[PDB]
Amino acid sequence: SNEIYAAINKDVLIFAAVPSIEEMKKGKHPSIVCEFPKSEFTSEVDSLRQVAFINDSIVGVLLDTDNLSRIALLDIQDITQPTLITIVEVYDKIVLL
Amino acid sequence: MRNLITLNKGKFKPTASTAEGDEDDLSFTLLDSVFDTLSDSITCVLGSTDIGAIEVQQFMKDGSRNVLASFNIQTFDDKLLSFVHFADINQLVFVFEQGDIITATYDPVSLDPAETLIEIMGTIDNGIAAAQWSYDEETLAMVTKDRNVVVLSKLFEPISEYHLEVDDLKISKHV
Repeated sequence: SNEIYAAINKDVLIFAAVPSIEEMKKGKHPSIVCEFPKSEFTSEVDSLRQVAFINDSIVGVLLDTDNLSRIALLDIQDITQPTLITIVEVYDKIVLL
Repeated sequence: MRNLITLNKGKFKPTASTAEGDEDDLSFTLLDSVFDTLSDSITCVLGSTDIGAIEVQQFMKDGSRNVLASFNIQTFDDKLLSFVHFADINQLVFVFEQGDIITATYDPVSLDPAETLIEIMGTIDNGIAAAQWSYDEETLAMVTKDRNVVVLSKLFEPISEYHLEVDDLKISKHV
């Protein structure tokens, strides 16, 4: 939608929203509408590395572990309280996503 | 634009070269390391501050933890000021705080110690402060603890030296 932006702080994700593209044009800068700490969806995991979106419906968070990497899927519907989708694992070291 | 991202966090711990079954920790703390551009590896160094027991290992990319050298130091407590490796001559040069300018020459085939050569090219009176190898490995520079800078070639002949003083700063400021 170009209206939701993700940011990866150490152990937390920040989701910022603007009501519409036109409201971005008028001057209303995107506002922090949600904060999802890493501990809130994974009470302990190594570290998040990159992030991406899916159709403005899903979020894929690529985090690295000691041997492999975990892609955690998050649902952005009900932005204030997102739900954790299955944390998929790839048995190789992801370098890019 | 041009955000910077991370692609890999490959890491490990350099294990020591056990000699008699002391496989546990011997306080073999890492000292320094240098990229091995000629073989895409790491020439890691781990040493002990109590006995001078230092092991320098060429940690290959495939995992061949080749311990290229291991021995003891006369001062055995002074810090390793610097360290680098030379590929053409296949040498490992260390510079310690007290002047222990050590050269370890190994064999490309037999990487076991006691098949190497350990030499002390020279010492610096009353220790050294810091040193840094030139990026082209054609010269080395350091400064003595009593403010006397010295620069010398990679064959360890003194190129020149200059007693660092206090007056010079007072004359070349122009404020």
